[PDB]
Amino acid sequence: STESSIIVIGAGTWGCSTALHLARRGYKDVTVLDPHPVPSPIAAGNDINKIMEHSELKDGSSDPRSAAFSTFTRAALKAWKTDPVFQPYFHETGFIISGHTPALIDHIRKDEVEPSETNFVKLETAEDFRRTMPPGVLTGDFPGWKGWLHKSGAGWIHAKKAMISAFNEAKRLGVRFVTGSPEGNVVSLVYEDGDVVGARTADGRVHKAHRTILSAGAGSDSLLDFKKQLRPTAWTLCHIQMGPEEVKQYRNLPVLFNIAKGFFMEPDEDKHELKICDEHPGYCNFLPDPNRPGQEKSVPFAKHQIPLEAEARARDFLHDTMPHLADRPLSFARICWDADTPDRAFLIDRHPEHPSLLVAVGGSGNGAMQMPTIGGFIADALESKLQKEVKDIVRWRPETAVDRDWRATQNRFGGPDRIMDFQQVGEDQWTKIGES
Amino acid sequence: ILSTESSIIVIGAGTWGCSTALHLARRGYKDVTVLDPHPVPSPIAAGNDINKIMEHSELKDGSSDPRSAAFSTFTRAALKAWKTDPVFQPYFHETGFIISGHTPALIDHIRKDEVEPSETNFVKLETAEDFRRTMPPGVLTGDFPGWKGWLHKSGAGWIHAKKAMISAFNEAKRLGVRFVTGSPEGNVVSLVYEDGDVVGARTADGRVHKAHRTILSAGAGSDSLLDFKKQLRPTAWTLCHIQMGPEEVKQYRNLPVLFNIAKGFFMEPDEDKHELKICDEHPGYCNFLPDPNRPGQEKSVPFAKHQIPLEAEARARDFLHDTMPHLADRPLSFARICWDADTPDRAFLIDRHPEHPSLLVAVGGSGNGAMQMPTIGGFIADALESKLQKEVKDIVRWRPETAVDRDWRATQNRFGGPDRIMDFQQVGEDQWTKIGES
Ligand SMILES: Cc1cc2nc3c(=O)[nH]c(=O)nc-3n(C[C@H](O)[C@H](O)[C@H](O)COP(=O)(O)OP(=O)(O)OC[C@H]3O[C@@H](n4cnc5c(N)ncnc54)[C@H](O)[C@@H]3O)c2cc1C
Ligand SMILES: Cc1cc2nc3c(=O)[nH]c(=O)nc-3n(C[C@H](O)[C@H](O)[C@H](O)COP(=O)(O)OP(=O)(O)OC[C@H]3O[C@@H](n4cnc5c(N)ncnc54)[C@H](O)[C@@H]3O)c2cc1C
Repeated sequence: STESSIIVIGAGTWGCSTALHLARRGYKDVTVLDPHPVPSPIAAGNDINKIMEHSELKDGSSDPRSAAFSTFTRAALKAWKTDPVFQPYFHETGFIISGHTPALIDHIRKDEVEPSETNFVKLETAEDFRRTMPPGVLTGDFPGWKGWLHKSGAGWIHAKKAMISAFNEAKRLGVRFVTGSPEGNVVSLVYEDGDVVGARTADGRVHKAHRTILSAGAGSDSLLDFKKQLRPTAWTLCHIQMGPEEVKQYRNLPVLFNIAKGFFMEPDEDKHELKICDEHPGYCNFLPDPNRPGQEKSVPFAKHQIPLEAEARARDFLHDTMPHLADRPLSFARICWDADTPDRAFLIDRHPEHPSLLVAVGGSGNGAMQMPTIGGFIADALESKLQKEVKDIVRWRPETAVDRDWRATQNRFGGPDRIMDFQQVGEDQWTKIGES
Repeated sequence: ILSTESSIIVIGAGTWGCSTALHLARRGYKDVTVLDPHPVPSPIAAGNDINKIMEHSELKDGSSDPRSAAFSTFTRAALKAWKTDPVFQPYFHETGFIISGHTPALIDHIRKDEVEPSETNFVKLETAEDFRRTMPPGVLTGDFPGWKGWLHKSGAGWIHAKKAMISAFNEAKRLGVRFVTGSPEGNVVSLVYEDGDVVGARTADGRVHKAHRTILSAGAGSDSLLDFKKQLRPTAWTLCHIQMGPEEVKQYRNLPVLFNIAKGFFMEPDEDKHELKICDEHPGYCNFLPDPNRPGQEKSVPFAKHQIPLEAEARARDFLHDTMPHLADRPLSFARICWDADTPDRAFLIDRHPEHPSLLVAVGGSGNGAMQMPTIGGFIADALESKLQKEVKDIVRWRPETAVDRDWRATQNRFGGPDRIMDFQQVGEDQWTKIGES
């Protein structure tokens, strides 16, 4: 009931959304635990921008997984446009998806464009690309590039400020946040008679609840045996600081994304920094799995640098698109952790062996744009009224992860077109921003 | 009569006056005085500009006339000196020069007048992409609609005309030339005559400055100190600056001059203030007032202003829309009008006066005088010494017969804007830029 005690582990993208939605449904006793103050330095959703896109599928070209995803993004788009908690942070500037070989371009055509009801604008030449943004922004030769522009129902979101907005509103509606170490740093789930009855934090305190929701992003994989359903995987981002005049052209830009090179989004309003992500299948940090002798398990760590090879990939993206920026010094960089499920659908379900536990994990590279509404679906799952087509897709499904190949590229491209391992990156082979 | 012990007065401490003072000093003239109403660099000198275009072209045989052959002689000498003379060399940037137009007629005029006669090997620019690739990414962003052009890669570029003039002034001073600059003390109001010859100059303070020879090199202002018999038309063009930001400016380096003969040109941002200069091209403004000595006739009279007509700003922004549209709406940081004087054939006028042999005139820059800075004082000193070389001397001679019944509104091979000579007297008081006004 709305009087039952609930604990949410993780005050990131999905945890803050969940807290807000539970408060909105009249839940009176909700406590959220995080080792860090919002926004957490290790939250994937702690980012000056993320991509938001919604596409409806053609009737004749639907499958269950993509139909479920469309249901998530349909709700998200409506909320980004109408919910005052989120509306200020959605910039509906459009979204370009592109590649630079015939194989990549065909893949996009077949998987993204043809199944979709969206009316795309086709971009055939370098001039087509450059004309999508104001003069002086795109200056590159886009060698071999073709792609498609989705003009509306897409853009970017200020994920960090949207998360803070949700946090603030959830507090206003009476949600208690314990965010800080050691008091919010959960070190174990607490079991009694085969069920989860709450969480233990690093201060020794045991927090008891009628329901416990595990929404701690990539860090969740350390708190529960997910039976290989989660792969903690990292991607890489860097910023360039734009100057006070030049930055004024760089406004209201569609997202530009080449699925095997990277993407950038327009400079932020606060620091005037332009973010580039270099696209690749991801880094893992493969260490011995303590519970599975002879096996490996990807284990997150935090770092505000990126591998030199990642910087180089970013500068190659800039060469193609904005070569006037390709030699600019980085003002900031970091690695950023999410977790992939085996099919890269979300994992939102009550645990079959521990029914008081709900897991809400597996953003799989697509969780941030869900922020406004994901907590509603998670609350639905808590209340056993998650609609069936979504439910069946995001169910607990360890049978799909038996003998998982951690080095599967899972429909990502770029760089060496394989999963990379941070254990193979030399200590001296990182960016050194702010070091000298 | 003439020797290096002889007193010389130079009227006008501008582009040509400072060059002349330097050359006289180098040649060992010991008693040289230069007069100007203003301290160097004068605010009304056409040479007082953060950049000007320098270009030299060798002509094919058959494709020159004596006038263009003379001009080539001037610019050949100038180029060699811009690349070598320690006083001038630091201020020449050999970045190249693009000449272009945006109609078939304009493009054909350039082909036949500039390209075909020239020994230069040009790079042809056919497309917008061709143009944009002449400069670093982020600089040229426009569509260049209808443009075609030719790029001249070497033997051309831009000069820091203001700093080069200051350099020449400093070195003339160091070598012992005396500069009287300021008003009234250096503001010459008349030449002084005795026995039908010129014996010096009278300044606004009533003082008479006497010398054995007098050189009149006062630019457009020369026209009010001597009866040039209509050989000079004082004519003004327009420039404005945009202030570039500290990051964006770093791409705008080592740029060839871009010039559309019916729209304008720009040159790269200056090192000190990061200001990007645009000139809108047109046949010129005159300021037509009654000729005090020719009843019923008009005479163009210069005045100074650090604004430009709003119509000129608009033409400059039109040029930017075609080429660098990301800049086309930027506020101006500075603008002014800038005066030169055209002769009837836009060759220079450098000669002893046939009725007053102690007077040498060195005038008529005709839109092409600034690039001559390093060497023009040598030619002027040659004329003073009656040894101006044969390749130029008859082209730049005193020639009032060419100016009889001169049509002041002839466009004299310029294009752009309304394609006619414009009149400041028809520009409304409220129709100027208002930079720096509350
Ligand atoms: C580089 C990069 C680019 C991306 N681009 C996009 C995109 O453009 N669009 C998009 O939709 N998605 C994007 N994603 C994916 C998106 O960021 C994630 O799917 C989403 O943010 C995950 O949300 P989350 O709440 O599960 O995890 P997070 O937002 O990471 O939140 C997890 C929280 O759990 C906390 N936590 C950790 N350990 C514990 C503990 N022991 N106890 C309590 N709390 C704990 C952390 O401090 C953190 O606050 C991207 C991800 C990355 C890395
Ligand atoms: C906007 C514009 C752009 C141009 N672009 C180019 C270019 O790209 N390349 C190029 O080669 N040329 C160019 N020119 C032409 C060039 O500037 C002139 O031909 C040259 O500067 C003329 O030099 P000058 O010494 O005759 O006159 P100025 O440099 O004007 O000097 C005349 C001097 O005489 C002084 N004076 C005036 N009245 C008196 C008086 N009563 N007594 C004493 N002194 C007096 C003034 O104070 C001034 O210092 C341009 C001109 C303008 C207006």
